Amino acid sequence: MFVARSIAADHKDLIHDVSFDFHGRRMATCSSDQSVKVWDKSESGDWHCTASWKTHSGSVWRVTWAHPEFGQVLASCSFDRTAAVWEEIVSHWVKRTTLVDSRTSVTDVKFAPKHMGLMLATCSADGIVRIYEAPDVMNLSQWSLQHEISCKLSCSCISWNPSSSRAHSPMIAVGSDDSSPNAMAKVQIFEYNENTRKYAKAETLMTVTDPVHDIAFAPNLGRSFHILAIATKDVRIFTLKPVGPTKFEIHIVAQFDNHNSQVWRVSWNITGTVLASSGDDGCVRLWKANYMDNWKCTGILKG
Amino acid sequence: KPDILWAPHHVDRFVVCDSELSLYHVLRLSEDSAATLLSINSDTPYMKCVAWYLNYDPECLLAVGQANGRVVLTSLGQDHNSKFKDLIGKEFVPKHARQCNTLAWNPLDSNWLAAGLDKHRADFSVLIWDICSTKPLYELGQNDACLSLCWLPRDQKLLLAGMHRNLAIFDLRNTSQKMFVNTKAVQGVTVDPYFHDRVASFYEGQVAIWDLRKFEKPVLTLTEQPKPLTKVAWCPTRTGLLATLTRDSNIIRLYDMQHTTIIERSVQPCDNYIASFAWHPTSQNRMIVVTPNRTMSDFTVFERISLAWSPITSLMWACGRHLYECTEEENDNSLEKDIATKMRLRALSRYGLDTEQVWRNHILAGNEDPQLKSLWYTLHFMKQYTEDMSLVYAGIKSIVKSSLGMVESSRHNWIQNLNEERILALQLCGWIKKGTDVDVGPFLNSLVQEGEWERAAAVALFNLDIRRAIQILNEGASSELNLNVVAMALSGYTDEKNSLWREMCSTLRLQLNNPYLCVMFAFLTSETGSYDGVLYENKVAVRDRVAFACKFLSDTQLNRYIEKLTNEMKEAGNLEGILLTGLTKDGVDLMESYVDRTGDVQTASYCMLQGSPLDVLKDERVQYWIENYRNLLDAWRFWHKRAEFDIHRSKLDPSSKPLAQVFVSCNFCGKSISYSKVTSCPGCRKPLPRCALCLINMGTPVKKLAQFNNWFTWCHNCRHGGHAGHMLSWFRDHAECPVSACTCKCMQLDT
Ligand SMILES: [Zn+2]
Ligand SMILES: [Zn+2]
Ligand SMILES: [Zn+2]
Ligand SMILES: [Zn+2]
Repeated sequence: MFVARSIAADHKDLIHDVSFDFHGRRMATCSSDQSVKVWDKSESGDWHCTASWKTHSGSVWRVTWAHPEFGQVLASCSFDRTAAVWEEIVSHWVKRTTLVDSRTSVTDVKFAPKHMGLMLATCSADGIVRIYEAPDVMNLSQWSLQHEISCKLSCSCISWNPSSSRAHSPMIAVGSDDSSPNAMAKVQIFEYNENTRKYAKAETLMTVTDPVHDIAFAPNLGRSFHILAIATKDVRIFTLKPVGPTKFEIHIVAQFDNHNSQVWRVSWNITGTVLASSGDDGCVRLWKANYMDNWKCTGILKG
Repeated sequence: KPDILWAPHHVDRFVVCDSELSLYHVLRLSEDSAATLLSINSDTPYMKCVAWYLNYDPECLLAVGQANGRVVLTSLGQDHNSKFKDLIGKEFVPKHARQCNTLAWNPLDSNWLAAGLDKHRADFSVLIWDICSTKPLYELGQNDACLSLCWLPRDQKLLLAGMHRNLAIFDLRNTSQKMFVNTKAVQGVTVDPYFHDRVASFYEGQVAIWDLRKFEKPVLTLTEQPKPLTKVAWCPTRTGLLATLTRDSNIIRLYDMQHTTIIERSVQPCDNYIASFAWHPTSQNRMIVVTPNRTMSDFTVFERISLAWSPITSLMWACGRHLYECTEEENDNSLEKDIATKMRLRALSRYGLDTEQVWRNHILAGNEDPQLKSLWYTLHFMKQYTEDMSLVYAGIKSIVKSSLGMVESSRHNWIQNLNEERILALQLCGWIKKGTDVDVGPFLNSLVQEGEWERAAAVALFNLDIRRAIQILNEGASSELNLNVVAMALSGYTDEKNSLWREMCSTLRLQLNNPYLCVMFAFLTSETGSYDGVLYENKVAVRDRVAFACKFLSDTQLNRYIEKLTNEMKEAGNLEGILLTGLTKDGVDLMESYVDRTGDVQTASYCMLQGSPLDVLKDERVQYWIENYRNLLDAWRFWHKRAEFDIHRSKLDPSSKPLAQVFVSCNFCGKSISYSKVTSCPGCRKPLPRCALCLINMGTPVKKLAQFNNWFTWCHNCRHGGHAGHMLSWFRDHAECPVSACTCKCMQLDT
């Protein structure tokens, strides 16, 4: 049902990460020479360039956007133990802050859902997950550190819980990529406690006992549960149902093997019904649900 | 160990060493790739180590060492114009009986290739022998066995060798001057073209990496593998890639040395074991491998892929240096589009915003979904009885719950005599027209004209009209067949005892395909009192079964059936149940199950707003759906549609308050000037602020009476105001605040 096309965009190096904005008119890409580019669309449909600048000391893994009610804000995380925040002044992006609390390489950075303010969580390779806030939305040079979480493993990916209902407390999930020859669980979920004002472990997926390269949540849209997606040697989909931290009834609904390799990335769409996956065979596959609530492949695209 | 060597100056011609020398030029390598052989030479017995000539001339010329020790440069191509055939087939006998281990032509010189023999006692191993166009020109390496040797890619006077248990480096100027550093790996010594000062070596299941500048200890140590390594090399096309292969393995091990953590990866070329592999000198990210079944496939080592979605439901991904997009893009006119596209198109068609005739939304929806016709027809029927006439939106199960008085009938003497509580039910079902009408004639006459006869047959029979249905099932039963034959049996009926007709009529029923005649036969083959066959059938619309129940069951039997059906409807999520649940608490569970099933918030938002009571609109689950729909409309940049929805939602539901914004306050009171000169403050009667262009006080009365050109307008950064028309005219040709000694570009702060 899907058809592929090439996009006219000149790059000189290899791309590490791609990201979009809320409306889908800008994008940011980071390359091998430590450069970030911001691409703008047009009425005709072509893409043009607007900025280009070298950022960090070491290699740059990630770049992410922010909600437009806060301005034009970008966040990047790199190998030299820092994460940075960029803002647009009109057009030359400037630096605002540099988070240096880490002692090893930062692997992932993510902005928080809107209704909690302007918040940002990073994660490192020593087993620490940290959370920052900005109490003034018109002063992005002043940030604060609020929580620390010790995971006793090597973090490799994080994801927030998009749900904004009044009955869901804030949630976060952390994966691990350690290859230690043992049988420890490699995905745990942390939940906020409104009474003690701390974060506490709530569940631990004990069936995932293999290396994990990516996790992702899916938008609520008013459902009764949560949908989670994992990226290990196979693609799996879990569900959590609500029933001291709350209790869940974790099920499983999907376990696919059609890559014969290690899948690297998983990403959902705005409604939360279609899934994308990228494996080490150079193909991108899309999955959907069916009438019988059974997940079946939809399309196969070769890069 | 058969290995593959790519031709020095051919991009499609590949050489794969086997029992007999073989060259192939581009064996279906891939779906659209084929390999063709050129020539085969078999003069070399017991080959151990091989090499190819560096110079383009001669072409397809390779130098190979046998097991007895013979090195006779051999050509394979169609050569009839040899520049010098003095070496054609010519050997060069070494002074000792042994087998050559490895030989490499020097990078700088075309005709120089040094080879290292086995572990001799007191006779050399690695010597420089000139190919010209009798004895070696330089031999060294006493008390050592040349497991491997290599040439310096940049230096014209340097080389390195692998002794039995140590690594040594040799130079052209001097022979005995060397730097010896012991190591556990002495096999697979090579130089990466990008990084000259890097070295590698392999030790059984372990692999080591070294740097030439500080070659004292390994820079990195890789994980030990189960099977022993077979060949180590470097990628020629992409920088910072090194690979290792094993024995009886189908997926290779690839590792990148671009860290300064070394990213590990594996590629599976096929489903069979690969004997060896090689990297084509010019082809980008291409590997040529062979299998012992005389079948070859050129694999590739892809780069990682990144992903990103957009609200328009288009997916964009990056592969290396390029960007690709994908979407449905009107691929076809088939069914099963994702719900996001459906809702966007429905939003462009003004779906659910028809108030005069409710049932048109199901043709505005798009394709034919049987649930969205039942729901909208039910909501259409629920409004006439309300306009013509609060108890209606509670549902069937509430109107029937108060039923009192009835009589179970056991005779069949072939509607106004029954309770009004079951008359409103039948009105909602749509069997009869609204009012005191006594005949189902209109419904039957409307069903027949639409082509559907059998359903009309069942309805006409259910209210005791066998002979008045005989026509309905055999008159319109010739054009477009069977039906006469199907209804021949019909005339055998009507309440006998155990007999030949009733005995088998209830047994062969399942042979007939269509449902409605199955239920129609189900009726008359049942013990008077029980109707399980007619009341539990999933291929008959809830409408007809509910009507049948409301016409035939008893007061204390109806209420259990309604409860069971409603529980099934709620747990299922079928939208046809609104006729039973109604717009009450239970309707919220039904809608919630529907949303969990399909994720459609548009129908929920436009349905729950249709005259629901103020108790259910306050449930904190409808508001979540409405807000999610509004946010979806915002994302697609559909801003006038959102305001249109907001107007129609504030008209109906008055619980929610509109947006909260700023207001203007008087300078002398502090109170608001919102809602007796029009110009003065309503509180203190003191002048309001004056316009910066016409210098006349602002104000508005509180044909048109307050037009747009006289509204307040102010910058939110410097707080200087004026009339709307005046400021609109000023900010066309200038860009600065009209007030003197100000600096704002009061219009550029947004655009
Ligand atoms: Zn006043
Ligand atoms: Zn201003
Ligand atoms: Zn001003
Ligand atoms: Zn004015």
